[PDB]
Amino acid sequence: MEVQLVESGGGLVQPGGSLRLSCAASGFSLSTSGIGVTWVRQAPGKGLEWLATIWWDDDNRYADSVKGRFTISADTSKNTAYLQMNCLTAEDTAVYYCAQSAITSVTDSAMDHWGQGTLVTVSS
Amino acid sequence: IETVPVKLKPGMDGPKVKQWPLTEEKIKALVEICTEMEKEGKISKIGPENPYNTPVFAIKKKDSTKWRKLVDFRELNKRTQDFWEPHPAGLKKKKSVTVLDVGDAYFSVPLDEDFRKYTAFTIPSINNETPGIRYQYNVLPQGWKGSPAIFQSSMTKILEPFKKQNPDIVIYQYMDDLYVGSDLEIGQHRTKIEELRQHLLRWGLTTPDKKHQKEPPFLWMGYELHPDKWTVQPIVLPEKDSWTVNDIQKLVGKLNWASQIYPGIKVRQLSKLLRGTKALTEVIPLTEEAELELAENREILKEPVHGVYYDPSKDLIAEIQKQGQGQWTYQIYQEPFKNLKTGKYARMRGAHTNDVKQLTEAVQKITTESIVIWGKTPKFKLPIQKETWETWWTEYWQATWIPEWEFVNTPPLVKLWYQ
Amino acid sequence: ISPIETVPVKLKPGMDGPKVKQWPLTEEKIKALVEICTEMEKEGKISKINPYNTPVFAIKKKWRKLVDFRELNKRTQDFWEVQLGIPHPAGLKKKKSVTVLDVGDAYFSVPLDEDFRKYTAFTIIRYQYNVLPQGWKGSPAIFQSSMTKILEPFKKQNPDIVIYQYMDDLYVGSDLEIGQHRTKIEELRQHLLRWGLTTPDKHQKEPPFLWMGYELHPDKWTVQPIVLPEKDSWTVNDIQKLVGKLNWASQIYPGIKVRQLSKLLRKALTEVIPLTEEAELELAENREILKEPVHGVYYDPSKDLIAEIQKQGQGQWTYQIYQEPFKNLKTGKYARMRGAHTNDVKQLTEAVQKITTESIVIWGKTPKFKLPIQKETWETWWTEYWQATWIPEWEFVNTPPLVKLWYQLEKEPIVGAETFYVDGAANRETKLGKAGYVTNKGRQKVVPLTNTTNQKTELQAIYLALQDSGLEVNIVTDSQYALGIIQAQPDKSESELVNQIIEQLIKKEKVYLAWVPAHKGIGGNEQVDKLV
Amino acid sequence: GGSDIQMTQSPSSLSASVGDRVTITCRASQDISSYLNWYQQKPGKAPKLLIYYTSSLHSGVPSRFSGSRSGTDFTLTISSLQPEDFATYYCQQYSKFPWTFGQGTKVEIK
DNA sequence: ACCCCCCCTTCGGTGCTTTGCACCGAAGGGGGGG
Repeated sequence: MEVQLVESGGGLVQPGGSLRLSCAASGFSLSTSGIGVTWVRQAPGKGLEWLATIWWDDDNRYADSVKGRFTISADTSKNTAYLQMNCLTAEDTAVYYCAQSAITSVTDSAMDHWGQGTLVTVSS
Repeated sequence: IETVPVKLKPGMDGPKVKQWPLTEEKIKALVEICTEMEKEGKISKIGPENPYNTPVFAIKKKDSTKWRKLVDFRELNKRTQDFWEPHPAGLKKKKSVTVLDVGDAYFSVPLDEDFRKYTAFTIPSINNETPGIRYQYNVLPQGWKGSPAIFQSSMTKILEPFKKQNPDIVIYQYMDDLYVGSDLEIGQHRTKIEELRQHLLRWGLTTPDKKHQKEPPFLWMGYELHPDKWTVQPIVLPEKDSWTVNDIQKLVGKLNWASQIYPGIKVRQLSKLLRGTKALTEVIPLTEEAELELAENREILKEPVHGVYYDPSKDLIAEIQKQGQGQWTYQIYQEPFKNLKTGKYARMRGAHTNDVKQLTEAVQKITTESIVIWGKTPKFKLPIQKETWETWWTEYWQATWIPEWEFVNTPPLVKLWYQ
Repeated sequence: ISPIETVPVKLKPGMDGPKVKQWPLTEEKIKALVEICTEMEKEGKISKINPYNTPVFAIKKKWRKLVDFRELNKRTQDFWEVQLGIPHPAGLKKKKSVTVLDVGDAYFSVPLDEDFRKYTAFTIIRYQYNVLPQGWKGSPAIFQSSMTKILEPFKKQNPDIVIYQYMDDLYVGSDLEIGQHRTKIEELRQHLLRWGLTTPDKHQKEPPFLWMGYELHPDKWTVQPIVLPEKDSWTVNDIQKLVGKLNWASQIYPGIKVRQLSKLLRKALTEVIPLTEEAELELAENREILKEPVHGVYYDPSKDLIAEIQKQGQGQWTYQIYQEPFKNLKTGKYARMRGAHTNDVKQLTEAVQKITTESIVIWGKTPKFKLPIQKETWETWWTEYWQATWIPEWEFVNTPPLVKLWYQLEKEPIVGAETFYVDGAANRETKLGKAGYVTNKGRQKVVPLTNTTNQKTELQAIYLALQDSGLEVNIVTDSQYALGIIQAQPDKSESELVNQIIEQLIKKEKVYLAWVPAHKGIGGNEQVDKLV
Repeated sequence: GGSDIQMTQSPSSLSASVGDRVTITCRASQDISSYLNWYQQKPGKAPKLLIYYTSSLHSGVPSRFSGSRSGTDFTLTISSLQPEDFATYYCQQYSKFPWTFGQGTKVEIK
């Protein structure tokens, strides 16, 4: 099996609504030491914005854009990751990727095997 | 608890090594630790009547910004008795080996009274505002070669219940660290190390319990090893389809030097192409007899030299060379031209800015490898001026041990270990 | 005379007391020797009540009493002195009120170990020492650690007052007004008196304070007046004392040069040496710098340390350590020649290290450096050198003469350049040899050499090729010794032969050096091998 | 949060033809050591990790791509621009959380 | 007579560039402190 990340759960949401995105991981276990997942969004035509990162030891790191609204989780049983997005506004309309974050050495840590990306649109 | 009698090797006195200057961070951090250790009886104040001294400095705690206390007991270990009254060959085969700092156990066993005077160290003062504040150890000090041996009878008792329930887990100890090898993965190795951390805690052995840092440098990765994936860097010849007479001269010189390690290397057919006196930039085609010789030389250099075995009665020597662009090559050997391992490092801390930060990382990497493979620390031949190294190396050190080293200045006549 | 607990001291295992013979003294010597030995017996410092003996002498100040304990010191146990260095005024912070005190009869105010007083015997009439005698190697170390323990309860009860203890010398200062300061100073004078230390009001509450050979001012500091020898005919012992005071002056007076004066020391101690022109100029330049008064400021922990190095030529460097511009904390100089061959870049690295260590000692941190070397020049050096080398945070400053690399060996051979094949050889017993070259264009030449060695011939062969070639030339040799020198890119050397090669390489445009093993049949090297 | 690190790229877009040499800089608002990753995002596709730790090429990346650092001035260079190389390039720091991206540099054909 | 630091030169021990050559640490001259 090759490393694969497939996002799911996007769609149109109403103002003040919420939404949970899934990131199914195949080819590597989320229980592996040094492994994490990372959510990144990109508004149509705009650039990349980092959102959240959950690590193998339940450590979480959020961006200031999503503090108090977004919650990152991981179910090691289903080996998938989640991002519960509460209190959505039109500024949250973007394509949402999940990428594999891994501390591989004393000096190397990046984002690899980016998923295709699921779209989230908020009405206004 | 009683004290085990400790003596020095016959005919040698204690250490008398001068204290080097320390920054304000470390001086403020060493006085705060020494007061807490004096109130706890671990160290007691002394004076100039003690004629011995050993250097003390400070490093960083694991996964923390708090300062640690580290003593350079190198000269003392050379003078303490040989504690004798087995090394796991399979430790270097495990899929994962974790290092655990168990030096806290040493601060519980009292030290021989007639030996504490050999443990003296001196704290300096910024701008010599105050003379030297000296101390000596009352308990087993971390980084002393006698501490693990005196405590070996106690630790084997602590680990035996754990080793029974997990009979496939190698545990090797060197100085203040435990090397725990296992074949587990998918999070199973991580969970079993925390079981050992819980086992040691029930016997009163504190271990660093801080969450692994998520911001670089990821210094905690130096304690997570995978010896089954370690490779050797073999001697490699230049790969070209067209050769000038200068390329062949470089090739002949590299082969002539390589023949001192590999006896089967021949040069006759290649040097026969340099019979005339031609320009260095002239391309010459190779004869069918020269290409056969180059192929037979590449085939010899694929495998390391046979007939070289590790001799535990001899010491290990480590030579390091700087190849540039963050590349460092090294060879470990007991006798000349009989290397037990040839390796290479790259993409280290300070690869773009600091040669000293790279070299200290490589020295700790080579030492950790030699502890897993043979159970010894090698003597280093560092390619750096003496004053340059001693000025900066303490700022990048992280291990509780310090290996022996000397300094060399060997310019590269040929680039043997890296092409 | 002090209630402090005695310090247990022994002797080296397998040794006995001195038991030396006192050499005869003059009539005027025993005059004051009989008057002072009775004053100590009455003061409670000795007791004339032991088969040992040590020679005793006296030297006029008046007079002075000193006992020769060289045989007792050779038999006493070793010590670890607690005095790790010398304080420096550039490390002091600006204090509002300052006082400096000294303790009279310091060594005589500390009780000696009872079980050791036996060995302190001496005849005049035999006495025995009951305190720390002058001339005993353990006396200074034992006194200092005793003084430190006494000052600890004060410094713990007053954590806002600084005490710089050097032996029996004390520097005290705080940010309190002149009233509370003179009050708390008297509290100390009674604290040292309570432990048995007299402070003869050798007392200064009077600026400028003379401390450790300096002159402390409320906002500045300077060294005490320096008087250089102004001699008619210079002898080598006079030159030695000259450079010694110039070194002591270079800590605040910038731009001190010493190299040319020291080259006269290269030797009977009373031989009158004629000064060279350069040494007479260097001395004059130093006198000009010392004519004007120069001061230094004090340390401010809020501002960053800055160190600036300038090149002076002939392997000489000076530096200034400052926090605010044109207000030096201190100055210094580096002029050491480590190794037979070197360059300006290596020496600058060595100077950055000396300044780093010195800055850790005084202030406890590394300064930010301002160096006369371009970032690209440093990048080329450290990324290509075979040895690890590094410099802390530093920025380039354009104060010529800048530091540079005077030539560069090519990485690949030069197309269209006449290639040379040099080699050298000499005879061990004959001490005579030769060195020549053979080019690819047919050119050939061999020059005989006299009183050379094997290495000197291999270097000479390289010299010939550089002379008989154009701006671009390829050179092939067997001497790895000669490559280890040239590849280091040296610009200054001690051997005249290498300096001749250095100047030749700067004149060229492209030079390529390569090494081939000998006696392996390489054409050119095999041809020129039989020719030497 | 104002303590976040700012990654500024230059230029925001550039035009070059096949075979040209392209340089793309990205300056960090504070010292991030050498801990920078470069990413390539072709139109309509997901981002690809191009360079990690300032200068290390990711597996599968041709030899024309290079990464360098001068203090806080990071540089991505393309020695021989290829039709496959026309994409948008993002620098990303990871010296401190939260991680931050550059605004992006678009390499177009003209 | 004792104790500490600094610079400059000389000299001898020590391991390769090998029987010459380089590097380094101690000692002795000087400065400075008590």
